Amino acid sequence: VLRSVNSREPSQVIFCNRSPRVVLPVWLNFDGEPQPYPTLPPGTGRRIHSYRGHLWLFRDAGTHDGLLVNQTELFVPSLNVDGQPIFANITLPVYTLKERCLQVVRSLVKPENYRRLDIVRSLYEDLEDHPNVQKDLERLTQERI
Amino acid sequence: MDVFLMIRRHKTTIFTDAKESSTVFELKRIVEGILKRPPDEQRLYKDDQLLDDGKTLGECGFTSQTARPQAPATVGLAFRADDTFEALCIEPFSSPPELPDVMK
Amino acid sequence: MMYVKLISSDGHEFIVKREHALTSGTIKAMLSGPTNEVNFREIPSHVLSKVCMYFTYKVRYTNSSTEIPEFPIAPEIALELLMAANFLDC
Ligand SMILES: COCCOc1cc(Cl)ccc1[C@H](C)NC(=O)[C@@H]1C[C@@H](O)CN1C(=O)[C@@H](c1cc(C)no1)C(C)C
Repeated sequence: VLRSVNSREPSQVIFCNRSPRVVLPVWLNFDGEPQPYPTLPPGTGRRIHSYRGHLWLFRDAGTHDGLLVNQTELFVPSLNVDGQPIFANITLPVYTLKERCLQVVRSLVKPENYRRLDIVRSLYEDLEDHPNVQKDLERLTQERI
Repeated sequence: MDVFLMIRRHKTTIFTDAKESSTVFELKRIVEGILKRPPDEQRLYKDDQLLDDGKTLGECGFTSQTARPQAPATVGLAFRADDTFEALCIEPFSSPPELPDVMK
Repeated sequence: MMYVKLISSDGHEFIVKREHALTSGTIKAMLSGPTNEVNFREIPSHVLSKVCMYFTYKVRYTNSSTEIPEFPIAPEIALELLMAANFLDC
């Protein structure tokens, strides 16, 4: 259900990374399979050639933490007016304090050692349930209908 | 520009924001609304330095660069008990424990 | 603004806007019931001060086009801040 439309209509795009993260752009191919593209360093831009009706999402390259693009989850290139490229502004969301703490603990503790931390067992399961594009595509398909 | 502050006395910490262009006196009116002590019974400090009523928070060094929502700048507060002002006293927060081995 | 007082396990009093404290569904329940003070027997001042900075950060940056900076957490407090965030549902 979440897949690029095969328009073959070129759409020029600027990926603008306004986050402090290394960004992984992900293209949803015509089968709905996520295809990773080369990463963007923090505060950098990249001109890319895409197509009308193509679906993109953006993650932290290292952790797969979710990022926003134009303040939403999915970016669809549209018609270029007067040859002007479409801006994809990639930003940190406001993470919950809990999700932000899980990010910092995952950054400090090898996953073999989660079980050694002095916390309730439900929090081990929250650490172990890493952000993952495949999980989010499952969530997003149910929210679509 | 909004500046984001912690106004601190003893074991009291107020989180509030104010304009860079607003005055030390106007910040004492904020503190009055909350702690019910008039401006003339208040001294405000940046670190150990007494701030002048008529100065802007910007002129006292509270700027958007230094006084951020997620890292607010500290204003010291001292009260006049009757005749004279207590010394500026700010109780430190508790100490975190040692990093566990597995986080080193 | 209505303010509320949040008191840490070591007796530090944090006075924050009520609207900011209501970021926590747990705090909303403790203030409304089924008072303008809440005591946290389990949250020390080095953790509760950070929770209040999070409230300020969240209200400032929610629904904002202005580029959002990272909420910083020191390694030393991450574990206790995680347990507080989990209880407070924020
Ligand atoms: C290849 O060698 C140069 C480096 O290729 C890169 C590198 C970066 Cl970082 C970005 C874009 C590109 C290239 C030019 N474009 C892309 O891959 C664009 C971005 C998406 O819309 C999918 N896509 C496609 O071409 C598809 C396509 C073709 C047609 C027709 N309809 O769909 C795919 C079949 C690959």
